Amino acid sequence: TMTDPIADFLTRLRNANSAYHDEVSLPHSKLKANIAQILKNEGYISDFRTEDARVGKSLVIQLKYGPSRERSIAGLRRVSKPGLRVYAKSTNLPRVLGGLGVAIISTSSGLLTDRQAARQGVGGEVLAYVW
Amino acid sequence: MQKTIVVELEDRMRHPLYGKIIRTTKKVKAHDEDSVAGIGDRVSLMETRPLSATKRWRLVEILEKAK
Amino acid sequence: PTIQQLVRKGRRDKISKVKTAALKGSPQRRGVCTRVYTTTPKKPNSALRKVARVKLTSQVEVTAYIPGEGHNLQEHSMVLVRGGRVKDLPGVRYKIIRGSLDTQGVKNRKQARSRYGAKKEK
Amino acid sequence: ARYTGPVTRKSRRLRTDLVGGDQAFEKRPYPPGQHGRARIKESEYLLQLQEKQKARFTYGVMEKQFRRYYEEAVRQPGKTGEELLKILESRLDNVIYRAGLARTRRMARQLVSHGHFNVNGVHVNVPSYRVSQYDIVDVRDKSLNTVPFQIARETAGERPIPSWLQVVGERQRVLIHQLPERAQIDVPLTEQLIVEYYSK
Amino acid sequence: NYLERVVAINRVSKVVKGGRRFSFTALVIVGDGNGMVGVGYGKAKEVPAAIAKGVEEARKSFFRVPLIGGTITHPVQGEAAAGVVLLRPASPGTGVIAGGAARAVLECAGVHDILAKSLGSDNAINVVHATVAALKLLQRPEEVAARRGLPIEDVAPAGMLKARRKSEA
RNA sequence: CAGCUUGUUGGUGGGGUGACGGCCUACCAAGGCGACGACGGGUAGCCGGCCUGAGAGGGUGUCCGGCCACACUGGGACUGA
RNA sequence: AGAAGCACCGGCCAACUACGUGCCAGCAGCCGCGGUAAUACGUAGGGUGCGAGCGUUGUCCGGAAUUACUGGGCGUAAAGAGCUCGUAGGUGGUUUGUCGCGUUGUUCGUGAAAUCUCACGGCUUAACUGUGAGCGUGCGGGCGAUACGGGCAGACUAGAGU
RNA sequence: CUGGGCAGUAACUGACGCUGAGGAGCGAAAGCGUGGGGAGCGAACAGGAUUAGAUACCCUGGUAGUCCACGCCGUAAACG
RNA sequence: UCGAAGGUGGGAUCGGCGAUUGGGACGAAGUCGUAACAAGGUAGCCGUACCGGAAGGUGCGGCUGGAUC
Ligand SMILES: [Mg+2]
Ligand SMILES: [Mg+2]
Ligand SMILES: [Mg+2]
Ligand SMILES: [Mg+2]
Ligand SMILES: [Mg+2]
Ligand SMILES: [Mg+2]
Ligand SMILES: [Mg+2]
Ligand SMILES: [Mg+2]
Ligand SMILES: [Mg+2]
Ligand SMILES: [Mg+2]
Ligand SMILES: [Mg+2]
Ligand SMILES: [Mg+2]
Ligand SMILES: [Mg+2]
Ligand SMILES: [Mg+2]
Ligand SMILES: [Mg+2]
Ligand SMILES: [Mg+2]
Ligand SMILES: [Mg+2]
Ligand SMILES: [Mg+2]
Ligand SMILES: [Mg+2]
Ligand SMILES: [Mg+2]
Ligand SMILES: [Mg+2]
Ligand SMILES: [Mg+2]
Ligand SMILES: [Mg+2]
Ligand SMILES: [Mg+2]
Ligand SMILES: [Mg+2]
Ligand SMILES: [Mg+2]
Ligand SMILES: [Mg+2]
Ligand SMILES: [Mg+2]
Ligand SMILES: [Mg+2]
Ligand SMILES: [Mg+2]
Ligand SMILES: [Mg+2]
Ligand SMILES: [Mg+2]
Ligand SMILES: [Mg+2]
Ligand SMILES: [Mg+2]
Ligand SMILES: [Mg+2]
Ligand SMILES: [Mg+2]
Ligand SMILES: [Mg+2]
Ligand SMILES: [Mg+2]
Ligand SMILES: [Mg+2]
Ligand SMILES: [Mg+2]
Ligand SMILES: [Mg+2]
Ligand SMILES: [Mg+2]
Ligand SMILES: [Mg+2]
Ligand SMILES: [Mg+2]
Ligand SMILES: [Mg+2]
Ligand SMILES: [Mg+2]
Ligand SMILES: [Mg+2]
Ligand SMILES: [Mg+2]
Ligand SMILES: [Mg+2]
Ligand SMILES: [Mg+2]
Ligand SMILES: [Mg+2]
Ligand SMILES: [Mg+2]
Repeated sequence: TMTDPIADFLTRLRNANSAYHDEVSLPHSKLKANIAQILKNEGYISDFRTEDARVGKSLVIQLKYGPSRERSIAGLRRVSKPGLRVYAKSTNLPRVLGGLGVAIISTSSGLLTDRQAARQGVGGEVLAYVW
Repeated sequence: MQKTIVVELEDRMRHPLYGKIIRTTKKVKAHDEDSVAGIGDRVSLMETRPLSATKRWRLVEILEKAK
Repeated sequence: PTIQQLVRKGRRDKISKVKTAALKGSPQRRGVCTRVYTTTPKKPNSALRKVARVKLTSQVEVTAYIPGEGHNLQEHSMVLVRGGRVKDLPGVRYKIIRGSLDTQGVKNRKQARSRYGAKKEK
Repeated sequence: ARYTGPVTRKSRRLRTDLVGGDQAFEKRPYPPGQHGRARIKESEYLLQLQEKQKARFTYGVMEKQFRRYYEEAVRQPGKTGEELLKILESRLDNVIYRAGLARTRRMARQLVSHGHFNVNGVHVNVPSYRVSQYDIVDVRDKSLNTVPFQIARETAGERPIPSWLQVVGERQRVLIHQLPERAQIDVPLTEQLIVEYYSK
Repeated sequence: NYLERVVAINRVSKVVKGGRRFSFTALVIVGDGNGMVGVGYGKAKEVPAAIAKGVEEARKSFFRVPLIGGTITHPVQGEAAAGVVLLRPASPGTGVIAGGAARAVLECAGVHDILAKSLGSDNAINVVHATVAALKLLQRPEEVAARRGLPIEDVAPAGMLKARRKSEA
């Protein structure tokens, strides 16, 4: 059934980035709304908000496109799967497109990027490479 | 086993090659000075001198017994 | 294929075949060389090839090819057998070292002379 | 072992004059042999093999010794073609050539090999000595008043002395300032194709 | 003064009533030597009449390859028909390391420092198309900042910021 | 190779040992291991290392250095720290 | 002045002509070469690669992303069990609190010497050798972090069942 | 006599879910066991024609079997 | 008491040899057919049954990786 809700989150963003939709909508959780903040601070999406659905809450994400039809998100890739968990120390944090990408590292100090978890010296779980 | 209790430990550990957390179990024989332990029984142990051929542990205390 | 399958039934590479048996770990191996005779090749490439049924000291019986022109092997000559397999002969996987125990070298060689076994000039 | 053969023959195959000035070259600038004037097939392995052959017979270095120079050129920081020509240049017979104490490369090899040179007052007779920084290259006190050494006295002007070494006066002794980087190295050869040869 | 390298020439055929009618194809790579490269196939009856068509097609399909001063910006991997070419950047000392098909596209585009490896089919036509599909995936660090709305100092790493200013000074 | 184990798994009282201990002995309880491969068959001294490889891995255990085992084959004590 | 050889020269793979030979003699790692003009067999000349060595065979790793964790596949190429039910196992929606086993930070003990990479030093250079630092992917003890996985005690109705 | 499915109401339980090595059940047709039944069709069979031959195609006949009851077999291009 | 080697006994397991015999692969330019590829001259294959020098033939069910309107 519905396992791995974060890989569904990346999939719903890929399948509407690849179809030039202006916005997505998806069921809400507190881990999705913290990943969506890291996608906003790095400039891969524009502003997201939280609506109110029938049951629970709901997350609605505006996507960003260039002056022409240029994608702002060149890919997405879930890295730590629920069948194979991937953890990384602070001296071998993953390097995504040589530095032009972002890996969403899950540290004890919250969700951080590669650069934010390198100069704070903390490691953790590697959720996804956005780039 | 007449003053001897049998404890099923558990241990989780990375696979050396594939990186998946693997759950494996053991069975150890521990020592009771008084045979009060049913089937269930979250126990706590501490390893000792060799008490028999295969006994190496002792029952320290019992928490949240067989319900 | 679903990582838990590789934990249960892991990978295993294919079985390598022993590509040259009957020497059993030796780079050369001598024999007794019975039945010096002559065999024909396959459907193209017709000639008369010079072979021998050498009985190596591994207590096995293999068929060795005699390179070069001219040889002096009759029935009980001590030959020294190395590897290498002749393509147009179907079941021959061994060769006689020329310039060995009882194989003289090929006479009148002046090119390449180290294969086929030959002193320079006297 | 040394080559000890014809020197123009390996300047014609590589299509490049290796020694300094030659009249046997430029009368026949094509490779030797009975099939000398034929159209050669410009492979990629041929451009990488012959470029390594430009570096061996310019310096007189055999293959198992030139390969060990590559094994530490790729292992030092910086580049690989830079530091390969750096450690080839610091050979002591190449120091005698650039300092103007010999005519060609094959006599700068003998004057080191026959024991006509000290370094720190230490009698060397190996051509593959690698001079470090601040090394003096002095001539033996016995080997003055000698014919190949007095011919290097008045002829100290026709070839340029590089900037990484310095020659001084009546004592013909060579002072090594630093190891040369790129610019003061004479270029008959490009350097990136030797690195690409060993990658095969 | 362009660079051009013919990669492969094969004699294709066509069976008719009488017999066989032969022809020649010749895959040609034409590059600027600095940043541009094009690929044109070309085919004709005569072998120099087919290289002459390969150059005139390759000069009509130029595309800019984003360099940084000797190597590519980030590792890519492109998919041809069934060819797979992995590109990986390099330190400025090591030359081009590629097979014979992918070396032609990279030396003509002007790359000096590259690590290439073909993973899929061994066909010389599709390895070239996979390398072109890999070079389209490359994108500039000043173009990844306009795509994200950030400055360049926090979308590029610290290494390849000062690797650009050592080229033009 | 799919059922192996009866001093086998545990307890008490003695004996033994440099020392804990079915290590041994008498009685009492009926257990212990196993599909996460018990019992069996084939092979092998183990490691720091060595060779290859972009790395991950793959093959190997030769000099040197650590440890183990054996001294014509099989068993046994004695002397002594 | 006392001191040079060995293989190769059709493609892979650097390096070609002449004569003898006529499916013969023979070559060869592959696929192929030789049937009266052979750059592939034998010789001579020439050439290339190395050089006190050069080649052949045996053995292992690479190339082989042809056991694939890094890094593959399964409509027709090799490959979806005839189909379902279910045991062990693997996996798990939203949310509050907590323990700190996994994870992660830091520090002490240990990871012998030699070999290995770096930097200097000593044998005329180099191999070799000494010293200093890394390495030793780990494991044990103490003290921090709680985002995520998991354990414990609850809550919720969207999945599932009635 | 009896199994499943779908839609609506949102009354109820509150993660009870999915898959599932071994295993177990079901499983076209042919076949096999005991006993029934047997119109038509029809392997084996026989005769005729065709043909160099015709152990086949085509034709007239025709036994098992096809059908029923209770068991076994457990295979199919069991396929989208 | 325990106890190595030795002696007797019935089994377990892995290999050699064997008159004779079953198939498999490859050889040459052998003998008898023509089953498949075209509607391959009766559309082909799959499971099963019986039969026949040999391919194969026919029954029952199935597939299109064949047709037909
Ligand atoms: Mg006791
Ligand atoms: Mg030497
Ligand atoms: Mg086109
Ligand atoms: Mg593909
Ligand atoms: Mg392939
Ligand atoms: Mg191939
Ligand atoms: Mg007893
Ligand atoms: Mg006692
Ligand atoms: Mg006792
Ligand atoms: Mg042994
Ligand atoms: Mg590899
Ligand atoms: Mg040893
Ligand atoms: Mg020994
Ligand atoms: Mg002895
Ligand atoms: Mg004593
Ligand atoms: Mg060539
Ligand atoms: Mg001729
Ligand atoms: Mg020849
Ligand atoms: Mg070999
Ligand atoms: Mg591999
Ligand atoms: Mg191999
Ligand atoms: Mg495959
Ligand atoms: Mg699938
Ligand atoms: Mg098929
Ligand atoms: Mg298939
Ligand atoms: Mg199916
Ligand atoms: Mg099953
Ligand atoms: Mg669970
Ligand atoms: Mg969860
Ligand atoms: Mg050490
Ligand atoms: Mg020194
Ligand atoms: Mg050392
Ligand atoms: Mg610690
Ligand atoms: Mg309720
Ligand atoms: Mg199920
Ligand atoms: Mg039936
Ligand atoms: Mg019957
Ligand atoms: Mg019946
Ligand atoms: Mg009946
Ligand atoms: Mg009849
Ligand atoms: Mg009939
Ligand atoms: Mg009924
Ligand atoms: Mg049944
Ligand atoms: Mg089947
Ligand atoms: Mg069906
Ligand atoms: Mg027999
Ligand atoms: Mg038929
Ligand atoms: Mg037919
Ligand atoms: Mg017919
Ligand atoms: Mg037919
Ligand atoms: Mg019939
Ligand atoms: Mg039918």
